[PDB]
Amino acid sequence: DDNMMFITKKMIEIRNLLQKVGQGSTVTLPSIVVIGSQSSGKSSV
Amino acid sequence: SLIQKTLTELNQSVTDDPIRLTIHSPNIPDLSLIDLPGYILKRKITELCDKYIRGPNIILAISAADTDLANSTALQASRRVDP
Amino acid sequence: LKRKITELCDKYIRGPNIILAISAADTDLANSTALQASRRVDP
Repeated sequence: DDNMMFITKKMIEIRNLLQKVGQGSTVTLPSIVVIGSQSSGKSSV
Repeated sequence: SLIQKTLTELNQSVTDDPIRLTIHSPNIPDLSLIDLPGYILKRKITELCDKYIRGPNIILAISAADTDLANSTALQASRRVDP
Repeated sequence: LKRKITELCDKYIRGPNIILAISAADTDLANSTALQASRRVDP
């Protein structure tokens, strides 16, 4: 299911690039953000 | 262990810039998660978390079983920015 | 709703009462709103 992981990878490198463009590169692709409470936070890490 | 001695020495050194990492393993599926400080000065930390959660990112909340679900901040701020 | 409860609670602990904070041993100390608030009104 090889074509399946890949679109993701091709997208992840691109996110990297928008991330690195420059100062005004306010623009970008989403990603996962991880939030957790302290018990929660230990749990998350 | 050497990754531990490294990123932890950046954790003690401490801009608000987020350090990047790339890790390659045959077991692991390629992903793209970012890990900000978890809720516990505090008003600052909360502030970063809101800013990051606002934008349309796919937010991953965790909750410890012991805590009431309503009580946990993780699921709660995910409700605050995503009703 | 959850902030109306915190208003009335704050109101109570701000004034000089001998505040009794409890904390379950599972939660980390720094996340327990009891002890967090106890240090908020009593440094």
